[PDB]
Amino acid sequence: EIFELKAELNSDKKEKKKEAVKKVIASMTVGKDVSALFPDVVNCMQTDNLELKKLVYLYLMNYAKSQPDMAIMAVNTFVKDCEDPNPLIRALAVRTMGCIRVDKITEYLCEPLRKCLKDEDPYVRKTAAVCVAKLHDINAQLVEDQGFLDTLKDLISDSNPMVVANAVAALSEIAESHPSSNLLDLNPQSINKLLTALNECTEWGQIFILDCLANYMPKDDREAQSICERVTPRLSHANSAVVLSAVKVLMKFMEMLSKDLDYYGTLLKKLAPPLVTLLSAEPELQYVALRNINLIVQKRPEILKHEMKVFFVKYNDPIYVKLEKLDIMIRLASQANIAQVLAELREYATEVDVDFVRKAVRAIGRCAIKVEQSAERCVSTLLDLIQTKVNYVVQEAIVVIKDIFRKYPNKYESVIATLCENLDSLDEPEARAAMIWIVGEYAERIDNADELLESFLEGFHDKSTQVQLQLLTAIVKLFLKKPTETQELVQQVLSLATQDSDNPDLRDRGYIYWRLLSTDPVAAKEVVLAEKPLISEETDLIEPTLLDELICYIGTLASVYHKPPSAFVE
Amino acid sequence: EMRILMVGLDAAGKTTILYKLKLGEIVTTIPTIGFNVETVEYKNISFTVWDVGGLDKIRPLWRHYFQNTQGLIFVVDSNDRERVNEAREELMRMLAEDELRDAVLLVFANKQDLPNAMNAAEITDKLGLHSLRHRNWYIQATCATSGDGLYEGLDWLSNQLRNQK
Amino acid sequence: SASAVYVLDLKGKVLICRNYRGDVDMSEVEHFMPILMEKEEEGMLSPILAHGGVRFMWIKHNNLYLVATSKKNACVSLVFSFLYKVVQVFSEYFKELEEESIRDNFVIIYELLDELMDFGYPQTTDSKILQEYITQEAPRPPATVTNAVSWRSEGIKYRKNEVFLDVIEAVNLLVSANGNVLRSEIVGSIKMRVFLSGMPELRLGLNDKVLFDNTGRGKSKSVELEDVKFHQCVRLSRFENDRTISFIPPDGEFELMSYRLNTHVKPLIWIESVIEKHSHSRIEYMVKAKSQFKRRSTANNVEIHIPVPNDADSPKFKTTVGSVKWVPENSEIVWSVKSFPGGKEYLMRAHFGLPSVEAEDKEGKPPISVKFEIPYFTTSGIQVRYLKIIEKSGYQALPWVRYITQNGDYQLRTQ
Amino acid sequence: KGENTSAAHP
Amino acid sequence: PIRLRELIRTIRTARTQAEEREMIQKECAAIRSSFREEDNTYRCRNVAKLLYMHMLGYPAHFGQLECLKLIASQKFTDKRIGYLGAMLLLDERQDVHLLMTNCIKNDLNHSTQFVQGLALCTLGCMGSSEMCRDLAGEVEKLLKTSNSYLRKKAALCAVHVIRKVPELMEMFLPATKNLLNEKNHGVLHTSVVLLTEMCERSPDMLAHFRKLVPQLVRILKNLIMSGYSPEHDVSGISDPFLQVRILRLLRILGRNDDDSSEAMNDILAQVATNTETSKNVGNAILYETVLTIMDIKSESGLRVLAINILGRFLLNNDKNIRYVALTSLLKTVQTDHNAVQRHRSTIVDCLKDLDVSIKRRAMELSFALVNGNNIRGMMKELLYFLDSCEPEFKADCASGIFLAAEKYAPSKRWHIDTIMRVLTTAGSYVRDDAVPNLIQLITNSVEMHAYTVQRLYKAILGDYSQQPLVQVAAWCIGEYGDLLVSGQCEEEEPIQVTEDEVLDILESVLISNMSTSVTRGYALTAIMKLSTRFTCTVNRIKKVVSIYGSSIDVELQQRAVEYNALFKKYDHMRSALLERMPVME
Amino acid sequence: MIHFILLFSRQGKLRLQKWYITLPDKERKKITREIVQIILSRGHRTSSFVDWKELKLVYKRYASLYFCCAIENQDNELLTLEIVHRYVELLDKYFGNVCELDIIFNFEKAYFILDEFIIGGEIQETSKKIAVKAIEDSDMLQ
Ligand SMILES: Nc1nc2c(ncn2[C@@H]2O[C@H](COP(=O)(O)OP(=O)(O)OP(=O)(O)O)[C@@H](O)[C@H]2O)c(=O)[nH]1
Ligand SMILES: [Mg+2]
Repeated sequence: EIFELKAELNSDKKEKKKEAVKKVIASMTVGKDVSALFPDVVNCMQTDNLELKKLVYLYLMNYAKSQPDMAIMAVNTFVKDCEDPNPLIRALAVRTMGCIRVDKITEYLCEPLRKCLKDEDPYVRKTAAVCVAKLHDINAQLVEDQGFLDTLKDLISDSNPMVVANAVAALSEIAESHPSSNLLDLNPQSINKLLTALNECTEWGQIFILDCLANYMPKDDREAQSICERVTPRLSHANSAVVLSAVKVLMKFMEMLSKDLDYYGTLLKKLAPPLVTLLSAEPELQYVALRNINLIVQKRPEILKHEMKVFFVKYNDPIYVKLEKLDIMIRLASQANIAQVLAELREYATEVDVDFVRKAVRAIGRCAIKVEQSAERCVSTLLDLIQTKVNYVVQEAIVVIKDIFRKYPNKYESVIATLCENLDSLDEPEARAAMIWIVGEYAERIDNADELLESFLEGFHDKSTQVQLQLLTAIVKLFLKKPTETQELVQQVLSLATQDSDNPDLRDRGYIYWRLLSTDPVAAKEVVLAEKPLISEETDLIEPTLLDELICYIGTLASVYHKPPSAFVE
Repeated sequence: EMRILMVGLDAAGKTTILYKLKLGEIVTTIPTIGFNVETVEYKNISFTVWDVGGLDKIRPLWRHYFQNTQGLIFVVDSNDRERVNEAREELMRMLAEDELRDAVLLVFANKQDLPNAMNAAEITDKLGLHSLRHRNWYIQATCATSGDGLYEGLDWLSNQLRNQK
Repeated sequence: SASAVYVLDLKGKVLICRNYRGDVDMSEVEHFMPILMEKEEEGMLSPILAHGGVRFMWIKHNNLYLVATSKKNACVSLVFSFLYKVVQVFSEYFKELEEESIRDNFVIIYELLDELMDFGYPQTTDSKILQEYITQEAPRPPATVTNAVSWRSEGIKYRKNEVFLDVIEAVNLLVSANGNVLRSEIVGSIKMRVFLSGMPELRLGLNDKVLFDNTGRGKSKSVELEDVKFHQCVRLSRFENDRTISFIPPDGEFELMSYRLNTHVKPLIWIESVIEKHSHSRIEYMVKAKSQFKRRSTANNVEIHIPVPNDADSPKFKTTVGSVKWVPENSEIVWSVKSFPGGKEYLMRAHFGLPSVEAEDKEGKPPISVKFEIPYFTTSGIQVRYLKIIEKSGYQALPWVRYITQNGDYQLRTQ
Repeated sequence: KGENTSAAHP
Repeated sequence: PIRLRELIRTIRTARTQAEEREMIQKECAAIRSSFREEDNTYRCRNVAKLLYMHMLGYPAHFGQLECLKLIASQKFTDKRIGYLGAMLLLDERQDVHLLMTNCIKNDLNHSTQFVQGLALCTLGCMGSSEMCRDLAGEVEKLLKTSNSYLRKKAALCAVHVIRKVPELMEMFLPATKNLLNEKNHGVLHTSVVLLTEMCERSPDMLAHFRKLVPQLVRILKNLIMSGYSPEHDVSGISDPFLQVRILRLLRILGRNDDDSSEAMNDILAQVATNTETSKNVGNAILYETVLTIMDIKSESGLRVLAINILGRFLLNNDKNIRYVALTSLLKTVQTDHNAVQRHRSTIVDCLKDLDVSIKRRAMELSFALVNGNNIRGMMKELLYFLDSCEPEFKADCASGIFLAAEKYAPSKRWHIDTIMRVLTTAGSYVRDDAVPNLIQLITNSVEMHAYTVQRLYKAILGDYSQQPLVQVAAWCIGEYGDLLVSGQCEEEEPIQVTEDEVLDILESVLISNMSTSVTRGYALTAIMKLSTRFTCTVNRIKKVVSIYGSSIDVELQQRAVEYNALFKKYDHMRSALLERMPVME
Repeated sequence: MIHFILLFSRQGKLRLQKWYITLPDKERKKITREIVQIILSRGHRTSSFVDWKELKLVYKRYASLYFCCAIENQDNELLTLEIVHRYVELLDKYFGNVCELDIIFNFEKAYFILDEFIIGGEIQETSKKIAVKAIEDSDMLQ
């Protein structure tokens, strides 16, 4: 079958070899193994057709690795096609030469690339600038040997800022691939040249020349303000990617501004309406935008501490946006916006997405932890959500009201009078044991605390380690609170824990509780009934040493993941 | 699934025992000028039977089944001592083919109701079945109206077809 | 910084593939749809999937997955915005974007993907300038490809010279079930259709509050532009200086400015409704629709959607003005009023049934979304003041404008 | 297509 | 009211499920508004389209009223589609299926055997135990008849009502007597399945049913000596389905009897020779034969031939027969433990098979193959296999090594050596239930804890992400630090036990989030243990307890408070209650 | 005891489900999607046996449409393959050169061949003639 195609290829008519190579790239389109037809479409490459050679370059790109030995038959044709009156075919051959990653080929590919660097047309110059980074990705030290770094710096020193912007993109790539040996930071005069290059180059070039600014730090108050005054109009651009990198460099450079000067507050108040406006983008950018907002409101919480109405989710929003808007509402929940946030989260447990409702109940809990003012309104709202008696809603609300009781155990003693009836056939062990802590911890305003645990002590030996250990602690606490009624209960739970159970920490805490009860049970009023301190909660603010490293990465995969970059790259 | 012939000299009873294998009957059968074909589902191996008659004009016509041919049955007529020589010459004419080498030989000693019929040993002597290189052969005493020896031949043929326990 | 740009079908095989750096192997795209179903069924559906050290940035078309793979720390919004620009350019080229366009027009699309990106770097992503040297019907590349002004090529000439302005309002609204407004913002977007000759320059005049405060005329009617995000063509340094919208226009249809502001004016169409949810019998939608705006504008072709129970049956609609089609395919109704004037109230009474047996799972309560469209009306009151055509030749173009009030996500929450 | 094939091939 | 196949073509003309659900809900609302008109003519195709929606998985819960109405119809096709919808949309937990009782009962009294066939069909497929108690008086009545189309359905419906109500099987004992000469092999197949079920349920029924052993011996001999049948016949056997069922009833009967096991002796000796290992069916016959031999108390001379059969079944290149031979030797583990042990190289050779199931069965077969002699050489290749496993095999293998080592350990030193090697090479793949088992056996050890805990500390210094490893190690340190750190109350000549990194390794487990917080429970328990086991470096772990008093976990906060009160207030009670924990079994 | 009968295509589309154990519809979708994921992700020299969740599962590839059952893990395993092969011959004899579209368009007849061949999980007719004759007689009633 392929011999017929090679016979069409080995003819001399243009329309035959043209349909032949179109059938080749159509087989390659669905992914047929047309690698065997390599060294004969190599011969049918040097054509006067410009539409045909793009297909051939596509084949050579898709099969450079496939034939590492047969690929030597193209270098003369590349150095010929880089000597053409048409700059489209020259830049086409240059961007073909860069993507071909064969180390046997790229030795002879230095000097025509050097010539196309020194071409007149900016199209082939900005192609060859990216091809320098292509070759540095192939062989970095061959680029260092040829001295293409200085020519890359000379295309920084070029006019017509698209060549300059591709040079800055290539330099950011190569200096990223550097060990920062001979770091290519600029004097501020070339940086002001890039500022003159800013209002002229492409909106993609306006991203990469803002990416060089992630590697430079200004030294003065007037220098930083002077460059940021023209960094500032980039926030009013339609593409969110120019705005995001401008936000990145402004977050980088606002640590140089004098806060006592009125330019810093000018930067603050002019930054927040673009950050609110970026939420109206198309939602795959809104995911990274919400992660970067979380990166900013941890860095500067004063920016969006008055814009709560825009972080309300909508019905059309997907899960990866609705779950992150909850986290931003956590990071921005304050004293005055309590009613809208709590009624908003009240309308979030009414959804069919189970994990969204679980995250919403955890958001109400983190609201009750973060502020002490509306902890009571969180308690009332969560009890009214318990009044729904939806199973996973209760399985989250028990743990959440528990963690409210762990931080603030003070004035919540009439709340547990309802919580005794909370669908006692609850199944999930993370909230069964949570309810065991709620009972035994608050076993002085709960009068029927013994007889409810009789259900919890029946199927005792196969629940968990956590649930059995919470029972083992809560019964000792209950019996210390009432020694009369649960006299048999503490003895039978010590008999179930010590003797027959082989759960090792449950055994150890059982023998400890039994030796405490036998040694001095009155001393448990000071030992296990010791005054618990205020529990240091898990504050999820990212380390400012790591956060300033993540100021330097906004718009990256590390910006999304809220990780250092080396934690996930390979 | 496998194919098989029923050839030989005419009036030997091979179509009589063919419809004895197909239906269990001894039907009125003319001396067969054309051919016959039936199929017998025996031991879940469909023995696809292709009778070709034994008239003088149709003996050279045997080659136009001999393309894509797997087995063979050579039904002899025991009672014809004078025509068993020309049946032997017909057999060795059929066995002198480069194409007929996968066809295992199956000799049906037919009309084993008469005392003038030979045994399954004298027919082997008169044919010389022992000098048959590349020929898995087996002689079998068969009778039409009883049906004895037929399913023994089908048993040995089914042993020849499959190569399993 | 993606090493390989991919487009998959809805099953997961390659519609079209385009590698750039070799950092992502070509066989690693086969894991995408299993990872898609693996993360999707656990609620971890994200635009970034991962297979060990290989990432999967993706946006989703109706039939197409624009998979963008990277291995190192790629610049992410770079990648996603380039995916959106590829979608926009291919929609300009192929007005329907399906597998018939991929598997049959494969002559041009590989050339397009080679031109738009090299080494993972977007270089020239405008549609109209790319038309001029990439055709399916080749000369040197234009200098506008290499120009600083890379959105308007010289040599464009028309007989008449017309500039069409489209001021399109979009009222965003999220009214709670109690009946108060949680968020009343307006995202406004001006789209222009410019048919001029040569290299013109346009200065847009608007009734800005900030610009009139710079002038001293901030006591008349004006618009409070809380934020504006412009096109690339607008010289944004001059707008930062003195609120000046200075731009060489692109040729043809383009969106100039996408502004956003907050508006404490009452909503345009108020939807009050009561729902008598009886067990296993029926439901009732005594919905009323009043208009709070002036008695001179008429809302064209509204579609007031009320989400209904999924297994409802025998639909009944005692309406007053406007037709209803019950849409059970989306589980909703469409109460369509073609001519909806201002200051009027039109009642609709719906009545359904309900099966006697309950369902295994719940259904959810989606808010009410209507689809109004009002011409010759801006709720913000924003008005274009002037548009000065600047040309070395010098002529009189025709700046025409119409005012359109539409919706964005006009949501009102249900009981 | 690949659907018009009979299963057992009798 | 479109046809069923029209909706089939409508859904097959959908590409995207986001559009296919729209096409579902269009015709679904059509069916719903059709059911509001109470139409009994198109109700067949409306319920059929609704069942086509349920088959792909679309909401069809509402259309069960009309399924009951199709059962409450009078035409044959309406009842047919109604019983189809009853078997598909209704089950035990549907809560509305109790209304089928009267309708199936009248259709068990329907004149047609096919409508009674459907009333037996739906009741046998999904008849609830409450419906079994309401219909089994009429199930046996259709067993009190003799219609061979109905007896085969009534027998397996009796199997179903035993399956749902096993205390109702006593009324089918007088109904099953001496119908065991029925010539219809389908009725005979259902009767042998019923006898296999009845013999499976109650031993009181065995004595009534081990009497009719020679009757079914004659039946099986008649079926084996049956050379050919036109129907019932795949691969030259007259009804091998009924042959396997009779051999299975022979397998469960006589398994502890001697008279009946020798009453079935000669037919087993025949069918071990009158089978055929060529196609799948005769290998099935012969494997059920060898199962019947190895499960009854047979002659061991039968078992000589049967182990010869299974040695042939190991030799067969069919992966079917390799699975069968592994399942075979997995069945005859305790029965003939000697002759299976000489298949050991083949059992180990089946570990390198390219199938998950064959590796699993050969792994469990090497596990059950362990005796008090093969513990040395086999465990080396078994742990080599665990090192060369896949993450799905690691839990089962990590459990099976422990279970075969807890029985047949030749040396308690080498026992703990194999256990520690598994705890290194498995890590986070062994089940946490085996962790108190390992704890219980190493505290059943009494003479070697130096060699235990020194090697524990030598291994766990490199790793703590192996979670059950440190689940073991924290309790090991907390109980035997005195044997770990030995005679080192102050600073001496440098021995590798250092009593400052001994606490710091547990503290580093504590600070690291690679901790399931019962890691932290075990670790704080070890910290409170080692205040009396160690007098070397104290009042530094009290610092850890006092700074740990505000941790975020609930029980760990309780644990830190209840420790810190003892470490600051009742130091005289700490050493009083820190005796080692006693040994249970 | 056969606990379930499943018939799923190569693409994963469910063509016939059957439950001889009454487990609810969410569990039906969970178990069905799991089994579809397991069998489609296994090679062609893997004995057609899976030990999945206390079940020696019996599946078989006859075409792109895959067939699946699970006998109780105390019984013989090859006879379940013979059951599926006998039911293949039943569909071939009642339908006639049984296509996929014969199973697609006329699925309810395949359900009824299953009903007249197996109730409760066990074989109720071992004849390959009496069962198809009886379903043609019930069709003759119509
Ligand atoms: N008595 C008796 N006659 C037999 C027996 N077998 C064959 N014959 C006779 O042989 C005759 C042969 O009939 P056919 O079956 O047509 O002979 P053939 O071998 O097929 O010869 P063609 O039809 O020409 O191919 C029959 O009519 C019988 O009379 C036998 O076992 N006993
Ligand atoms: Mg004849």
